[PDB]
Amino acid sequence: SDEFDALRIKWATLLTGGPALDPADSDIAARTDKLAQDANDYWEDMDLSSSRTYIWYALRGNGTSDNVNAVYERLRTMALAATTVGSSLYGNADLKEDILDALDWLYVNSYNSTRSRSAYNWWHWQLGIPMSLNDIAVLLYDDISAARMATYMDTIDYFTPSIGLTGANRAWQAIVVGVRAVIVKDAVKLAAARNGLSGTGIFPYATGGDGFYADGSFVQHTTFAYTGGYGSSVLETTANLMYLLSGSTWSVSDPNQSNVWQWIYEAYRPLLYKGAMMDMVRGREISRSYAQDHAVGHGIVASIVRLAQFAPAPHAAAFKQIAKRVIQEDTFSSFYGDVSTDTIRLAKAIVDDPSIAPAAAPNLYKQYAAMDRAVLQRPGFALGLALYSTRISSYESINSENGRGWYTGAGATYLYNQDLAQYSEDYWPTVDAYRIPGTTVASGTPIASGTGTSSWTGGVSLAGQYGASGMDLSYGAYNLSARKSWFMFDDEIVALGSGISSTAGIPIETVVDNRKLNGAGDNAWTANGAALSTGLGVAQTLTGVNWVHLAGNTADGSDIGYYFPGGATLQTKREARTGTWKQINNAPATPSTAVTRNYETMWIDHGTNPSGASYGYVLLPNKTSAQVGAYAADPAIEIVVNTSGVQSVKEKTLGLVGANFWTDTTQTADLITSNKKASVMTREIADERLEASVSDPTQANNGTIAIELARSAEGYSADPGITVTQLAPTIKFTVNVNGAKGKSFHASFQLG
Repeated sequence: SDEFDALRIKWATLLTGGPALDPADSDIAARTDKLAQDANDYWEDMDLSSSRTYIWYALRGNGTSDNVNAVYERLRTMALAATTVGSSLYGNADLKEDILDALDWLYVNSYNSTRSRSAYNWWHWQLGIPMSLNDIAVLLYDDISAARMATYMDTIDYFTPSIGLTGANRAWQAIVVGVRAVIVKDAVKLAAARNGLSGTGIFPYATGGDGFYADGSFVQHTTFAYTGGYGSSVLETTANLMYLLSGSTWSVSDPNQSNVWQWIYEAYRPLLYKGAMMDMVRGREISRSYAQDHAVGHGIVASIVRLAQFAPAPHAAAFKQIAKRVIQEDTFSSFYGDVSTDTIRLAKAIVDDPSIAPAAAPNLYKQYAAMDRAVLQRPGFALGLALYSTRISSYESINSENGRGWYTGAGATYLYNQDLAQYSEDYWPTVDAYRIPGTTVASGTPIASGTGTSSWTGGVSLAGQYGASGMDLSYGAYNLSARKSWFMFDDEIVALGSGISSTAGIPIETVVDNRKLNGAGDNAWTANGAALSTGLGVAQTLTGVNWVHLAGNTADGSDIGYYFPGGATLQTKREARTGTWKQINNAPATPSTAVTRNYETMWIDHGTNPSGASYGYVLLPNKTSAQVGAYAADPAIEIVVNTSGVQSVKEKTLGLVGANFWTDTTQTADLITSNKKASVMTREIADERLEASVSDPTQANNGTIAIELARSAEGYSADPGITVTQLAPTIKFTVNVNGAKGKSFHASFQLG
């Protein structure tokens, strides 16, 4: 036995759970049960005749990369069923041989070096297939002759001999070259796989393009927020590869590997809510039925569990605590139900260890300036905000996926509460894609996939506790512009809209919300203290509305209140919507089954061709009908301004004042004066201190932002980049935002 052999066995256990798998474990047993079932099902449908022209009639098409890739995945599952302790097919020599015969047939008639490396779809030929093939080779290594292995490994080397791509693609390349290097025992290729992780979009922080950013963002495909899609893939692969190499001659030594720990704390943690990975960072993947938010979240936790196996202190311990929290938090879907057999073994060990306490839940406001995203995490809820700009695209739709993703990143608000299933259970193929919560659009009209012409997108963070975001709207597909802002407080999210103008000749609307209701669609709801009808198929306008309360799908923790300063007229409808995943993901393997879900949808009609139209509402998570009325009796927020020049909100109780300045002209909002485009938030503690945070959301000001605060200070301290020129009678300072990339600068002033 050599070191390569030890690595192959290490990878093998990562795929099978190892020889120590406990058949007595309820979840493990079920996993090995399905595995054998799915294996027998496929094995049962195989054409074993030597005169065969396909392995599975359903997947015939030696040239259709999609079908071929699916054939190898099936063979991988069958190989797993024949090598996982506890499986009723474990050690089945007849199965093992039928798998190897299929591989030889695929080699001769489909996957070999006679094909173009860049033939559609390149991803299948260079990555997808090789990843499945390497696993089969490791699992059935001992039953593979030198002649057979050559045809398998030579082919993979032809398609992917090296690593030179970015992010997930680069990591995928690394794992392909790496596992093969272990199989054929090539120290040079294995060294190269390890080095691949030090490249673009992986360990080193990116300041542009694909990769992880210092502020926690992750981008893939140049301009798309992807922490939860391609981001999940890069984490999974990076984690698996690092674990494999750890402690060996090729163990990762690059010092930047410590960045991986930060990805967990800053890139993934803030975007997870009780097991769900927010859809706003999953790109076109929201259109995949097998990857709804909780299933993706489980995958993220699986990687964290993987890292906990080799990461150094105190990260390994923190990782275990995070995983334990999320596993206990997710009462929607069992974590063990959709992760590898080995993950189950490793996870249970963490959950069953009493010395490991679940980590605390995140509580903060975070601005992901690099990917036009923002998030608020609090006890009982989380709010995700998705924007786009000249830097980040509206939405991605390629390979026939996410066809209706139009407004998923156009000032879209996502509220997470005790109704963990809100965005799962076929939300995406049924929700009205033209009415994404929080957005302003031309009724029933789509927009194009691409970056916008406006740079003002982003926001400010006040010591990571509170914050405000804004997006300068101006669609390219049709005429519509507006200033949209969001102010995040403790349990109030205020949305303001101004300067809403259009010459499109299409009715303009702003979606207050659009929530999936219970199976009967009879969720109780109230307006101004009066109960509203709960029947499905009913449309109704609510005029002079001061507030609305909508009971959630859970007895407690999922109610939502809506307050309208100055009153409003709401257009609403409660209906059952049918659809299929095939409609938003035209892939043949996509389930065509029809599904029906119920929704309560509310929006404000701005009319056709508005000019300077506006809106203002307050989202009130987890308040009962009585509490919403109470709030309306003495609202805690006050709109300071809502013009096209400045939008500001004040929260008296907390002493908070947020203000988004849209032009490069001197303007004032309450105590705040700014000479340029900026996002600002101050917190005042009567006669004690005045805190202030400022950012240049445009990421294009190469000079400064001149701020003045209407208070007299005694002293101060400030982040470098801020220069104070006056404390009394008023506060004056400039913020050097040159190359700041949307970050927030903080200062604290001592008051007299």
